[PDB]
Amino acid sequence: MYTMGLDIGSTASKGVILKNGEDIVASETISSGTGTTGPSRVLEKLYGKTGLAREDIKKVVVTGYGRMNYSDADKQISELSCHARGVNFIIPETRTIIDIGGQDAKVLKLDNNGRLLNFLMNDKCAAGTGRFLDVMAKIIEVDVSELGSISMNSQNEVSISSTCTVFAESEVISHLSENAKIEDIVAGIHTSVAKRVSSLVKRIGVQRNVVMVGGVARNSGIVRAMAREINTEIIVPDIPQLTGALGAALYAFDEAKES
Amino acid sequence: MYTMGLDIGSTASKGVILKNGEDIVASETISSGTGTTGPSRVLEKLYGKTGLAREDIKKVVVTGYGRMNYSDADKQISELSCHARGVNFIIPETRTIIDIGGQDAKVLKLDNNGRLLNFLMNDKCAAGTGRFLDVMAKIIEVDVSELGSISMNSQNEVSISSTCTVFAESEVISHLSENAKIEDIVAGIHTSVAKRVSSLVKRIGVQRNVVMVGGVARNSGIVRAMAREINTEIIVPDIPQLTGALGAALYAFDEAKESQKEVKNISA
Ligand SMILES: Nc1ncnc2c1ncn2[C@@H]1O[C@H](COP(=O)(O)OP(=O)(O)NP(=O)(O)O)[C@@H](O)[C@H]1O
Ligand SMILES: Nc1ncnc2c1ncn2[C@@H]1O[C@H](COP(=O)(O)OP(=O)(O)NP(=O)(O)O)[C@@H](O)[C@H]1O
Ligand code: SF4
Ligand SMILES: [Mg+2]
Ligand SMILES: [Mg+2]
Ligand code: NA
Ligand code: NA
Ligand code: NA
Repeated sequence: MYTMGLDIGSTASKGVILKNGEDIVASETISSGTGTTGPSRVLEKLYGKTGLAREDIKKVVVTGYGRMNYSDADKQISELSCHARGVNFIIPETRTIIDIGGQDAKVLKLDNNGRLLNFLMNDKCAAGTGRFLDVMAKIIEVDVSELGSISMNSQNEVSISSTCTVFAESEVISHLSENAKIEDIVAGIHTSVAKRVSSLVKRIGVQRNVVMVGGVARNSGIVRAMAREINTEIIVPDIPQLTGALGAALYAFDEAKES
Repeated sequence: MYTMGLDIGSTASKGVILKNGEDIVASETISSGTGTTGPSRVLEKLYGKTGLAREDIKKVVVTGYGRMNYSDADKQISELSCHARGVNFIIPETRTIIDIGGQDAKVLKLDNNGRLLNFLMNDKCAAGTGRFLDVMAKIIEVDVSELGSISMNSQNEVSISSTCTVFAESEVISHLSENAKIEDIVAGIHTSVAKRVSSLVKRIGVQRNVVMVGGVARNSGIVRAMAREINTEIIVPDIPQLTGALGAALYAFDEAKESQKEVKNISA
């Protein structure tokens, strides 16, 4: 039996085909979100990768910012619910989930059943989201996928004074003009993001286990900086960007059984 | 006697030479601010215009973000004080001053003596400042100096949902690709700034007369949107970007008069 989960976010589309509600047999991420062909391309690839087709998929659930714009799913479900479900599937005793995506940062507090108890989100400021990193990566002319590894080489982190993405961009341009080492600039960029999200997490009250998800959690430098700022161990799935899609796939499995 | 005021902000350098504390005989704005050659260029132009030299200026006061980086002044004075002094010299009965500059927006409430009663500033965020406008002007490919006139033609302003400069830029890009009328895009951009600064004004409590200063006050579209959002008439000086430098020049005059009053001049 197979179900599918689709998470169409501001920035990327993620898909998972789940086997018997327990085994991920295919996952795919396309860095095109709401308002693009990203969803279609994710599907194409999940199908090519598995050999399956739409007919073989008993239930599909879509989540994320673009979920109501998608008309080919059995249910459209909140990404708060889907990320919580996906994380709880992988990591026991999760009480705090930090989802840093392309346009917002979400912090979920869960009870002992995995149900939402409290929630705080920054969705109004590009700083402390993936958008900040995307902007900086473009200026430094490296892929966001390299920022973690680059920051590892830092021995003399540059401080970024500005908390605003726009003002920070100017600072980074100025550091680049002063021939600051790219690894130190990037380390400072990671610290800026971690300070802004950490403030968010501290307002809700850290409770272990603390789990980071979202595409930004693929950046090892951000995760390290975050664990430093919140002074708590952070657990990151090997598939942090796909937890919403996985959670959708699990709700899809619930639907398929109910049928 | 002549005195000089320099206002070295984040974005532009402004200078005024004032004669006998009453007549502006020269002014100059260069769109390079702190950390640049802006200040030296301002000086060159004031001196060129007037045919004066440093030795002819009795007192110099510097203000603005860059004031402490400047070492050739007699005093370095707060830009809150300098804008208030400059505005009060030009516009009687002023009680609210809105200074929208290149990196922050300041709202000053003054008492009946021109002294600061209350103050709010948005300073950490590019939105609601000249930076926001400079960013948008670049994207829509018009000069910031044309925004005011363009916006006059708007009849159905576009919506900008985002309050963040970065997210708003993406909306403006989308509007341009959707072929929305430029004047309606510009009106929406103005409304974004005005909503953000008007929230500060409303928090402090609007009190007439309300005066707008700073380089952004040269944008008539921002002035109109602000007056709309605060539901109050706004007065703009003829030289809104220069009120800080004027205030500095007036404090410089005060210094000069203080020096004169501490001696006696005896002749027969
Ligand atoms: N390989 C990578 N390494 C590090 N960071 C990455 C990588 N790929 C993407 N990112 C970051 O991940 C972000 C997108 O994460 P993602 O969780 O897919 O956002 P989204 O769900 O589309 N947006 P939202 O609506 O905010 O949830 C981008 O903005 C990048 O900064
Ligand atoms: N001719 C013009 N028409 C409309 N707007 C203008 C014009 N010239 C400059 N501006 C705006 O005015 C700005 C700078 O204003 P100004 O008050 O000189 O800032 P500043 O004092 O250097 N910075 P701050 O440190 O924040 O006070 C730019 O960011 C522009 O948006
Ligand atoms: S601080 Fe900068 S990044 Fe944050 S909302 Fe303001 S303009 Fe956007
Ligand atoms: Mg997401
Ligand atoms: Mg100023
Ligand atoms: Na992943
Ligand atoms: Na200017
Ligand atoms: Na002016």
